[PDB]
Amino acid sequence: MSTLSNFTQTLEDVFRRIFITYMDNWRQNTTAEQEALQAKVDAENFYYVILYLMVMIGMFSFIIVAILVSTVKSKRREHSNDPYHQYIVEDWQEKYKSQILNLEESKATIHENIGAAGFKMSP
Repeated sequence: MSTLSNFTQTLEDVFRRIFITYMDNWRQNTTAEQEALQAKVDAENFYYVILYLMVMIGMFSFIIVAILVSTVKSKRREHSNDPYHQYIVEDWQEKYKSQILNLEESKATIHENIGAAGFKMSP
């Protein structure tokens, strides 16, 4: 019995609220960053209109190209079979070692927190 699978279903519901809420809270603290930036606004002003055009046509062109390539490649309709880096198993054993190394680093990072107050009760 892996309660981890049953609990995962619940985590998604909370993460959903925390994510939507997390993204929401950020918008509140983000203001502070804007308040300081708004103080610098734009003395040129002319750039505000110039930059607006850059994203104007740039966005419209991106869409046209997006479908052009999608519609163009769509005519490709390819369905074959090609071998993928089969050595993915050998290269993995190399990165697999990094995990063990990271674990050691965590101990040093975890102990740091306890430094703030690592003194249970005296005997």
